[PDB]
Amino acid sequence: CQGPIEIKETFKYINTVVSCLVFVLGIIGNSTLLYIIYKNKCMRNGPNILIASLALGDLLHIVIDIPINVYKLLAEDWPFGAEMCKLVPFIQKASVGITVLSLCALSIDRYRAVASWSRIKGIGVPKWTAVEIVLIWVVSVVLAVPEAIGFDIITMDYKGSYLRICLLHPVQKTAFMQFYATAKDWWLFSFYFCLPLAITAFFYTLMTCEMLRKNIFEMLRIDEFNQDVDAAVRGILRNAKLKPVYDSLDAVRRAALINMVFQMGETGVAGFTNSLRMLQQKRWDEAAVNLAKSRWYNQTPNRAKRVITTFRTGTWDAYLNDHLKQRREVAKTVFCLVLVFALCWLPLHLARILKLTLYNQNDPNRCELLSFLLVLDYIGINMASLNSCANPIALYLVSKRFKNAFKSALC
Ligand SMILES: COc1ccccc1Oc1c(NS(=O)(=O)c2ccc(C(C)(C)C)cc2)nc(-c2ncccn2)nc1OCCO
Repeated sequence: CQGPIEIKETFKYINTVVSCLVFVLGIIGNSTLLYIIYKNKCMRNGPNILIASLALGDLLHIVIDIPINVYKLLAEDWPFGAEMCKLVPFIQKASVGITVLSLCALSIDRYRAVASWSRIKGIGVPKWTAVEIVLIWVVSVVLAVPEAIGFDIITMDYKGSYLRICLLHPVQKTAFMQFYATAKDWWLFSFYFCLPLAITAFFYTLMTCEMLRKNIFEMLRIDEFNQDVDAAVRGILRNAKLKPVYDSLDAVRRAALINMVFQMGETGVAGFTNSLRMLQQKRWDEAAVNLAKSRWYNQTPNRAKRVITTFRTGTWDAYLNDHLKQRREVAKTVFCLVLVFALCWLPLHLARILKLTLYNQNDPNRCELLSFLLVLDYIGINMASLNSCANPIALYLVSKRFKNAFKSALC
């Protein structure tokens, strides 16, 4: 049909608006972030230098994506020359590669060592951050060479005036590129989206599950033996009155229950049948006022208030220390950065795998199908561009340390 033409022409209004917003917000946000990391000495040494690298991949994504490619939506003929069309997707593919790979090395270095007092997990090597930044950019350049080598320009003579263009050549010289030509939509999706997100989520989960276990060791060392904490869990499951309420509680409340078990034993905790039933029914304020009425509070008021506060609040506010602040800070920064990425490259990566799997020219239901696919793909482009500019903002909102470091540059 001739319907989706109006969609493309109308969307030209959206892309020019987004790209210009993305450009201004992108250059300012990453520059601020970049100046912040190098002004601070602890972050210059700390693994947050990887975030300074990510700010470079984002900032470089901005200055290749917005200037060159937005120029090609306005100008119908490709006007930069032959070398440039090998260079631009090279630059853009390597740039995205930097952003994903900076995320991965960040979470791996965070799991290797949570903070300065931590012990590196395996194969400690001095000044790893410098070594890791070098490896990230090289691999990002490598993954983008297939774009650069195969990108030549083709001349077409259109229905109106003639116009030359540039895309990835279908006719290719090496069997290397002939393979890459067809399987690029997967390569772009199976790598840039899957491997970075699979690797980063895996270490983030390993790290957060380790943080929790150490916070339990931390809270028990505060109120008063790693095998003792696991034997308590093993013994809680064996006790019949504690297993059901235990399985219902979340890891935070399970810890306070574990804390209660370390004082009185299983037999002693099993007596709060009124309070245990209230915890199962999620009536937190009730049991908190009800646990205050216990003799347990009178024997040790200070410690009980914290355990009661932990049951009431569900967060370690009563157990806040140096570690628990740091563990929460790192985990929130890593989590927020991956979530920003995933939500911005899913719409685009999902556009591609949906177009390759089920698309055929024979049917006439295309113009309802095609209209749906081109629209969602154009948004995915604006999503991916938004990621390049929404990373520096994301750190301010969910990182107390970054929100203050920006405020230090403010004043
Ligand atoms: C990270 O790599 C990608 C993985 C999956 C999808 C896209 C990817 O990178 C891309 C991507 N890769 S691509 O399809 O192979 C490509 C590269 C280069 C060109 C030019 C303009 C001819 C030089 C066309 C198409 N193309 C575009 C995109 N932009 C404008 C319009 C048409 N296409 N946006 C992406 O995302 C970033 C958004 O600013």
